[PDB]
Amino acid sequence: KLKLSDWFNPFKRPEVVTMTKWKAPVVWEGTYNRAVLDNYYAKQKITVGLTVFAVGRYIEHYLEEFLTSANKHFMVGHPVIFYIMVDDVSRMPLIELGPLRSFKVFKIKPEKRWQDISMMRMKTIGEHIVAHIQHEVDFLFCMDVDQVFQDKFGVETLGESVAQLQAWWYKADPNDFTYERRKESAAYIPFGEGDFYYHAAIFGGTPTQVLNITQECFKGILKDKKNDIEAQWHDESHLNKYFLLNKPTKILSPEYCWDYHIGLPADIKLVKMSWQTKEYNVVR
Ligand SMILES: O=c1ccn([C@@H]2O[C@H](COP(=O)(O)OP(=O)(O)O[C@H]3O[C@H](CO)[C@H](O)[C@H](O)[C@H]3O)[C@@H](O)[C@H]2O)c(=O)[nH]1
Ligand SMILES: OC[C@H]1O[C@@H](O[C@H]2[C@H](O)[C@@H](O)[C@H](O)O[C@@H]2CO)[C@H](O)[C@@H](O)[C@H]1O
Ligand SMILES: [Co+2]
Repeated sequence: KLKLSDWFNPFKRPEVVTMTKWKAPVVWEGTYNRAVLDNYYAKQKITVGLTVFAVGRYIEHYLEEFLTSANKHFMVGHPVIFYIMVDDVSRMPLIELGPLRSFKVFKIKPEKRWQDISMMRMKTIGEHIVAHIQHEVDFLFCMDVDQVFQDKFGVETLGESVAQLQAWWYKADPNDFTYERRKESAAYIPFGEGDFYYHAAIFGGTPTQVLNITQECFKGILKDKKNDIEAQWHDESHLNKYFLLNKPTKILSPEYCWDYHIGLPADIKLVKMSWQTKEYNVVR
């Protein structure tokens, strides 16, 4: 079957981290052979899912740009199902989809606090995995809507459990990571521990692993709320605690989720996806 050597060459990007101590690749531009994987996964006849939430002011502008860019760049060459969660379906925009792309739309009850809106994604994703997604796709990605694909986001990102390196912290010291540091929170990580700071804007895997990711994160969210404490960065704090305990089998470089407000160092060879401008006081 498939072995890492067949498609991944860490030595092509010697100036960055390309392998972990638990044998997972960190996928950087130039390290991967997409054609080998496109052919590998086509033989298997895979379908890839993508969930996205859009609640309130986020619903219209961001969603159109997300979906337009997604149809253009996400897993082209393979069937894809876009799962869209909205609070008012009538505001869902019309986006023409390319061959082998389709979508499903679901109405969700919007939460009061912007933080619960984000954290409740974990419960909702799990419910839909059990109800249908586990039967509809072989791999699943869950993404924030306030970002845009810029180049091919393809099958090189697929794996059992996939994590995203946060662009602002990928070369930082772990003691500087913004983990949750209070021992009272289920997301607690002490200083001196941690491998990477993962971004909650992108994670994925098989429906099985995504279910465990979202279920475990949601249990921690719940246990925290029952002790009147909310983690520093909400679901992202719990996600980082999860991936510390359950190592991801694949990690995506910051090229796959870049913030141009950082600049463009030589590390970032080809951006596949970029942040939208965070406007907490305007869109939120
Ligand atoms: O009013 C809202 C609030 C949230 N969302 C959805 O929830 C996601 C998360 O909200 P942000 O994109 O504003 O969050 P940030 O990227 O700024 O901050 C980070 O921390 C958050 C928790 O504080 C989440 O974990 C988030 O995924 C992570 O990127 C959005 O992308 C969107 O999909 C909405 O649609 N509308
Ligand atoms: O720290 C988690 C948090 O990071 C935000 O990104 C900040 C970053 O924390 C800060 O060091 C840098 O100077 O500015 C970035 C842009 O605001 C993310 O926006 C947020 O989603 C979390 O991931
Ligand atoms: Co976001």
